[PDB]
Amino acid sequence: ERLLDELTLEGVARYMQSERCRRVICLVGAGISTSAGIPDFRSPSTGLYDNLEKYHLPYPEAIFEISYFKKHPEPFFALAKELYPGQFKPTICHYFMRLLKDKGLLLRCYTQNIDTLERIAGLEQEDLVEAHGTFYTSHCVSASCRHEYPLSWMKEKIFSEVTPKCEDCQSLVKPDIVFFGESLPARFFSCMQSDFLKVDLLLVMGTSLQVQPFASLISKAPLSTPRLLINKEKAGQSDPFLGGGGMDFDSKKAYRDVAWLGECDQGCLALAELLGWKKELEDLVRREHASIDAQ
Ligand SMILES: Cc1c(F)cccc1CN1CCC[C@@H](Cc2nc(-c3ccc(NC(=O)c4ccc(Cl)cc4)cc3)no2)C1
Ligand SMILES: [Zn+2]
Repeated sequence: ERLLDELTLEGVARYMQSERCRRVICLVGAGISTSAGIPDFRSPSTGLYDNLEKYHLPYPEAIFEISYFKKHPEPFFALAKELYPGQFKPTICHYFMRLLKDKGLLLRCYTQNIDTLERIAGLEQEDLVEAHGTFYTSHCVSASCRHEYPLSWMKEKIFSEVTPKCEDCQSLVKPDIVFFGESLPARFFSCMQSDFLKVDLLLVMGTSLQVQPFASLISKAPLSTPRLLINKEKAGQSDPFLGGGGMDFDSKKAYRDVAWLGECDQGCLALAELLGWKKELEDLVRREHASIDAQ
């Protein structure tokens, strides 16, 4: 009747080491980076849209709006300096998906985060769908130029409080995050159309599944595909206030969805431990953290 022998983390681990679990898709959000020191810029405890009074924005979201940025880029870049992370050290959760890659299990990681930590942890561009873009690369905004700049160039401009301009054409250079007024990357839709024909397990980590169209990804899985949520709070259930592919963890009809409630790092650690990967994961994290700490 069902691919999981029980609706628990133990059931997921046994399935993961069975011949049927070949291809894993990860869907990740801000909750996998809060333990790296990166705030969830959508939680209120952060208060992003505060102290923006001096910029005289026609509305708070203008600082992330493409049309405003191209006319007045100085507020966005002042904010980017104010909130620039002190370090880019990926979490146990990020290195868990590097292990998935190493073991040939990672089909794709779809991320809502812009903080580059998936790449630092060793996921390659082919492994990634950065649904909201990334700060890792930046581009000249002129359509006839589009010169690409790395984060180290963009960092120097941001901290020196020099508005970044293209060396070839002197247009603005923008970090590759999807501003309001921009479309999600086409790669998001083309990869979704192919990847979800092939997926054996959906690993949903550190996302409340409230932002669309990212949240709708869970409904693209085949009906048999198990879905494991590792998150501080249960998420993804159908919303009774809207009257369908949502998460069913707890009903007598539940058959494939599992919720592990806690910190993402601790959940990934628990899953790795069940899989026999705990020493591999600790060795990788300790080595990569030491290398980053020594930069
Ligand atoms: C962290 C970091 C980092 F890693 C590396 C360097 C610096 C920073 C600091 N960092 C620099 C960016 C601004 C701020 C974090 C932040 N970015 C946002 C944000 C960005 C994009 C969107 N776009 C959408 O949601 C969207 C758009 C179009 C469509 Cl169709 C659908 C959705 C919304 C909010 N909010 O806060 C501080
Ligand atoms: Zn240019």
